[PDB]
Amino acid sequence: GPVWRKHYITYRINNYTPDMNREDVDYAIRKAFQVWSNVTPLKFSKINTGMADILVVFARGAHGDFHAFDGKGGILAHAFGPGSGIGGDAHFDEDEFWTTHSGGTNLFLTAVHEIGHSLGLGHSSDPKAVMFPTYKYVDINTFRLSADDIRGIQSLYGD
Ligand SMILES: CCOc1ccc(-c2ccc(C(=O)C[C@H](CCN3C(=O)c4ccccc4C3=O)C(=O)O)cc2)cc1
Ligand SMILES: [Ca+2]
Ligand SMILES: [Ca+2]
Ligand SMILES: [Ca+2]
Ligand SMILES: [Zn+2]
Ligand SMILES: [Zn+2]
Repeated sequence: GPVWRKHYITYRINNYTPDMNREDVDYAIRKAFQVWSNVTPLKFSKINTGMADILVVFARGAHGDFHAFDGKGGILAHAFGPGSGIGGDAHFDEDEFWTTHSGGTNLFLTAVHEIGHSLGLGHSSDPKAVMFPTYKYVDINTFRLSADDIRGIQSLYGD
């Protein structure tokens, strides 16, 4: 339902999981945003200080937003749809072991999914869609949004 009422969107990574190298975390997030900017008019800018539309945070259990994480497994992360304050923010359960590839929960793939929510997309029934409600691992270098994912994000932002 909610949508960002602009095309220039900013994000900021509040903290970094010790699971990965700082650079790998920044890259995974940057790449996830580009997945969406590539098929819409949306342009994402990363800020290292100041307010951002989308705040990326790694945390375990209760972290202040009333939706406490649940330990290893189960919910891996969560995000809030477009809106002020908490709206748009993407949180990742530190109790998961974040990885660049298959050695655990893939940050890149998870981020693409969560940012979809940050942009206003809900869950699809299409098993091929990244917005499908259940996590799935695939070779990150050959990852591609499904036609359903594209249709959904373009009906919201065009292009
Ligand atoms: C080719 C790769 O395909 C993939 C497809 C799906 C996923 C994937 C990644 C993470 C998760 C989760 O951690 C579960 C998490 C649950 C909470 N959660 C939300 O934040 C949310 C926002 C908007 C609508 C519904 C929900 C919702 O149920 C949630 O649904 O965000 C679930 C699925 C990862 C990769
Ligand atoms: Ca969890
Ligand atoms: Ca926000
Ligand atoms: Ca961790
Ligand atoms: Zn949270
Ligand atoms: Zn989801």
